[PDB]
Amino acid sequence: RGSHMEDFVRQCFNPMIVELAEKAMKEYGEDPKIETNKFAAICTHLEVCFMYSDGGSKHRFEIIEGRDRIMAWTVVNSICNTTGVEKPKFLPDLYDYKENRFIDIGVTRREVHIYYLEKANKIKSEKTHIHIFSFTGEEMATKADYTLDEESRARIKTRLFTIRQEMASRSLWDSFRQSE
Ligand SMILES: O=C(NCCOc1ccccc1)c1nc([C@@H]2CCCN2C(=O)CSc2ccccc2Cl)[nH]c(=O)c1O
Ligand SMILES: [Mn+2]
Ligand SMILES: [Mn+2]
Repeated sequence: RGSHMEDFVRQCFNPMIVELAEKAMKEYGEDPKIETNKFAAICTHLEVCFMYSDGGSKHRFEIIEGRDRIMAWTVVNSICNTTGVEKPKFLPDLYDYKENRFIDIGVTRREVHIYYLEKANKIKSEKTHIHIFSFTGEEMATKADYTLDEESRARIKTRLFTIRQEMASRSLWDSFRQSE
């Protein structure tokens, strides 16, 4: 069974993002052909993480999202055993070598604070920085420290709203928004 959402994802995101999202879902035992909204969300979260890491200087961020579970944890352990930073209970998305902290990036279709509360209490790791992006152009980071300059963040917000328009143009946005 082939959904309209599945074919939209493959034409909307670059193949390296799609392949990484596919491997991500399969590693956790879900199939992109059925759980299509989830497939779209993982591609989106991946692209945002990559744009985010592109916003700093050359080698400011270590990218943890997009790796297999074991090597991701391997890099985290290396980062911790070299900077003394506390070991997060859950896999973060990046490490900021400049600010010496892990970051978990969130992309939500809800209000940015409704999702922030859940992502905070769920991680409970007081050390891991949180940066939420919404599909409506709103953002929220811990301690109002948005890490990057405004221009890098604005590019992420533009892209998120483009994805929203393209889904809505294809009548997939409603099913997507009511699926989170
Ligand atoms: O790394 C993460 N999970 C580890 C990997 O998880 C799966 C779980 C099922 C399938 C594939 C990966 C992670 N997960 C969440 C949410 C809440 C915890 C589980 N989860 C979700 O399954 C929402 S779909 C999601 C999943 C990954 C990344 C981005 C998205 Cl949006 N949000 C994040 O920002 C995030 O980085
Ligand atoms: Mn992650
Ligand atoms: Mn994340």
